[PDB]
Amino acid sequence: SQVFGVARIYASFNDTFVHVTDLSGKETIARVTGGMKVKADRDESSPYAAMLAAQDVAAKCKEVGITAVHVKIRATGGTRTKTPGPGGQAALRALARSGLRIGRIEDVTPVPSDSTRKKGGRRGRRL
Amino acid sequence: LDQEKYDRILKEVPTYRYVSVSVLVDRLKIGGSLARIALRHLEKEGIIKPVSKHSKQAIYTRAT
Amino acid sequence: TPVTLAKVIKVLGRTGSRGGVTQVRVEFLEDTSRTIVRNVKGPVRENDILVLMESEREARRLR
Amino acid sequence: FTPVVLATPIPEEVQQAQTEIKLFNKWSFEEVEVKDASLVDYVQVAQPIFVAHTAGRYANKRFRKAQCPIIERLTNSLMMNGRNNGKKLKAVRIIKHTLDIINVLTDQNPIQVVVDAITNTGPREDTTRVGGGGAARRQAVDVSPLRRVNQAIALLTIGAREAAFRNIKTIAETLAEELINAAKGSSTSYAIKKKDELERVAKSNR
RNA sequence: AAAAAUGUGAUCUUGCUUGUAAAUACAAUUUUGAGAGGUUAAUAAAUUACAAGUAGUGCUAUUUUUGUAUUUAGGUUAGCUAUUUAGCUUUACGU
Repeated sequence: SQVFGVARIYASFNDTFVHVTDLSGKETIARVTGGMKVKADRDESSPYAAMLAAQDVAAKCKEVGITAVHVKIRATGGTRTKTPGPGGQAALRALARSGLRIGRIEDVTPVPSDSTRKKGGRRGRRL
Repeated sequence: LDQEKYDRILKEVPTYRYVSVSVLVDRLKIGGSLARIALRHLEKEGIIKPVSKHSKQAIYTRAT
Repeated sequence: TPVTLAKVIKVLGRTGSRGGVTQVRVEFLEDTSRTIVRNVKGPVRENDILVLMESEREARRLR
Repeated sequence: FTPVVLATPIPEEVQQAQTEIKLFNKWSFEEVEVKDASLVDYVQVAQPIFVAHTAGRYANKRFRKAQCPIIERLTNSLMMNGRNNGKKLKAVRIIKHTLDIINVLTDQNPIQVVVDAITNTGPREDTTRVGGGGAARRQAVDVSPLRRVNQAIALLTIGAREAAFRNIKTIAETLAEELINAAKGSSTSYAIKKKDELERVAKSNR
């Protein structure tokens, strides 16, 4: 006896997203970016913005009757890092703190099979 | 010093339990110089019964 | 306001830059065999009954 | 009950008072105890001072600060504000006052309400300066209870001091105006308006 | 507002659509140092208050015995923080 919205988190760097949808996700619901819960504008990726941010995800999920939740983590990804930033950790523990249930966890970080030539230039990024 | 400062004093300072001179400038407000006087006066069976020492503190109190 | 009074067993190793922190096990006096490993701030010994309203954060070793 | 009849009448008032009995024969330290578990062990109730002074070899041994009579780690603090600095006999001619202005105002066992301004006045959930960087967090950690009471006396002395300070009130009437309202603590005092203000800077950082 | 009691197509008093008569005082430090050309654009709050359209209810409603009066009064926001049952500022919004 429960329903399941899908998470749809992500934290590079300098920002992070708690972003609920349906389990299909052609529709969406309460999306929360970092800067939003911090106007320093400095630390937009903070172990905290995420923290008070996730709690928006169970305010506007424990609003439109999302009991419970399955949960996705994405890096940048791409070319980039594939080393999850702060975010995703603090979220993954604040989301458990907000009554929410949890189910099926897994990365999605977009991996390439090579090719797109990475930025910087040969001799590199450098201070 | 006029005559609703001593009879506000004596009808208020028999069963009035904790007293001093910081007690008559915060409750009866003006004076202190005078006050250690219309307290101590007498000491008629109906003013203050003390556990007061020297000069430097005069910590007085209840006849009963 | 729930207070859980936890007894210190094993004083462990010194920490912090300035030595302001010991580490600390603790045996929960009032649920013995639980034996969590928090931190504290003091000049400690074994047997300093220790006071926590935060049951539990279990803590990790701070420069 | 037997007056010694020695020329030198060395009292029959301070002979029936302290023969029948031990302890400072104004306050009886005699069915007065401590009500918390933590600050037993680290706050002497009393080895007998029959006055409120021991040489005092309390800091060599890293602990005995403990063994130290509460009343005489108090007179101990006051010891300041710098100008007095040194004066213990002004600081016992002041706390030998304090214990009469608690007994007189409440009607208590005042040497107990002296002890209940200890455990209540202690900051438990306290911070520390993690170093940490240019800015970091005061990892929030509950002092031993050792330290606690170091603060529980330390606090109380920095707010009943400004109260004589351009003040009609002679620390004897602000100290007992702090401990009665600091045990009921209240917040008309200064500990339970910093103690709480350190809990309350920690509960976040944490 | 405590008492009666004359009544007014039998009697009293809970707001809803309008549009206007008016209070936030200012002075003094401080703004470039005397002396005003632009408290520029912005602007008003809903407050006492009264009448249309009356879900109310027939809309205004008196004489005369009380106590100096007896009636009831006193308290209310906004911002930081990992001290989140707590710490920190305190009616800001270019000053």
